[PDB]
Amino acid sequence: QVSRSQQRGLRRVRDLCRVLQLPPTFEDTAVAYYQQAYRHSGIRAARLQKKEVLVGCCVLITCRQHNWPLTMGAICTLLYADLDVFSSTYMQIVKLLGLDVPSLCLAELVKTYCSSFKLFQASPSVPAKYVEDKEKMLSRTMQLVELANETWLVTGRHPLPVITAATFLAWQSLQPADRLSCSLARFCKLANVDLPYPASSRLQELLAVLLRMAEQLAWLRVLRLDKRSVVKHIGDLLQHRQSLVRSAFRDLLLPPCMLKSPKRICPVPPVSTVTGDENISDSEIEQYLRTPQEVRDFQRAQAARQA
Amino acid sequence: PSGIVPQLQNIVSTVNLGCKLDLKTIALRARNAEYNPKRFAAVIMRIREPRTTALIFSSGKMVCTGAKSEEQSRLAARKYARVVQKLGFPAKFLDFKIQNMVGSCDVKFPIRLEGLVLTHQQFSSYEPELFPGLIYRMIKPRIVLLIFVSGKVVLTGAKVRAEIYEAFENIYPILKG
DNA sequence: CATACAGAACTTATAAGATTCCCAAA
DNA sequence: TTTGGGAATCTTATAAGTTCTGTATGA
Ligand SMILES: [Mg+2]
Ligand SMILES: [Mg+2]
Repeated sequence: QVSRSQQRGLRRVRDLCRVLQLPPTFEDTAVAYYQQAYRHSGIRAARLQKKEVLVGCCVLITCRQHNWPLTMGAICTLLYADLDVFSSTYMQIVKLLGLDVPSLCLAELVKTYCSSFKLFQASPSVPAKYVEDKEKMLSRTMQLVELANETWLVTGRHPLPVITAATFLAWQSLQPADRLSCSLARFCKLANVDLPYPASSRLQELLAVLLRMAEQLAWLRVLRLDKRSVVKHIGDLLQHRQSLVRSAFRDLLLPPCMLKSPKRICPVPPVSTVTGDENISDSEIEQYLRTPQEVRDFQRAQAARQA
Repeated sequence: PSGIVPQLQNIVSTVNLGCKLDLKTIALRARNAEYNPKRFAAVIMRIREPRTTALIFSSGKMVCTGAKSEEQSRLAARKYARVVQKLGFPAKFLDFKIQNMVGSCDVKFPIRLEGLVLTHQQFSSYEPELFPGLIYRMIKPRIVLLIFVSGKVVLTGAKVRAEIYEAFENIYPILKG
């Protein structure tokens, strides 16, 4: 009695779970969500592309409930799906099934993403001086991501570029004498990970926050540190991050989109005297009409447009 | 009250001109008409005052966008009707109706969107992987609000100006507290 | 070959209508 | 097959912030 397009959908759900190497209990939850989804007319009668992304949606909802750090972009890459089609289908099905879906777990994403960075062993592309301890890396990156969240750098942004910037800063700060000459682009390349476009901005924001924190400590404030010289004091700054963040807010610390120069415009006044019932003169309308000469010049121009 | 009045940014209205229209004739004989029937079925028309855009269909139905007040929207829709009349069509002004109203303002303090999505979960949708704003679906009045970390708020879906004011007054203590 | 700036996609509401697409009962 | 019921495509406006193009200017 179960439809064919439904059977194909349920099979696709199980295959995606298996490919993603998800714990065994997730497959059953995701299958149940697709079945619950198919009971609604708008889903049953869904088109070719929405039917395909629906599989991914049900797997992502299941992952989000278990704090499995699967991003929307990563699921769309796997499925060769359009992010926007996935985006509208996800929002629709959550609303439809009346679910409260937990947000992406950042701590879980740091552990997973950071572990994929190929920096824990020396190779032709990774010199021995650039090799870092996995646990030291994860621990420092997690502290910098928590600092980014606390200092308004995470809210409204893509989460992965924050972790890229924080990983780089964690790595550099663990051996600063030899790693400050290496750029964010070179770091991603040796770690064999793609460079997200916003990672550069997140990096500069994170270095700016670490400088504001450095100003709360007398012995660091007298050093007149810059974005380059602050890197070797990151270990110290993270050790007292709770105290220094409390101190920095006490003395201005706002989301980066707020710290912008005010815009100068002359149409700010909203005063209008329009009633909607005023006379419409003939002269006011005639300016929107072509003259017989304009009509004739235009007609001639369109009479030669073909052959 | 907050002491903050949301500013109207856009008004969408509709009107029936009560007669069938030849869009090729309008596109040819008007200066302010854009018509690409392979891209979109309607004539796109623009008037300078009130600065607006209209979508004129062969059925005689019209959509008027861009006005900053309901009065400006009515005045503009009436001017488009008059342009159609002078082009030779027996145009009327039937069933003028405001379809949508967009308001905007600033609470001038930052918003922890990650906290608001937890406390007001049943109304909130916040997915930073997709869009920077929290989508707040207020039930009374039936208004969608887009809430940004900056404290800037977009209010939309209103049929009357009072629903924009009512929704912002309801949201302000939620954002303040 | 640096970076800098413009423009547009994403999100929300909303109407218009031809046309496609996908499922349902008859 | 025929009809019906939806949802989507194209387009218009507008605020908001982020992401990511495509282009252009001083070396
Ligand atoms: Mg419509
Ligand atoms: Mg904008």
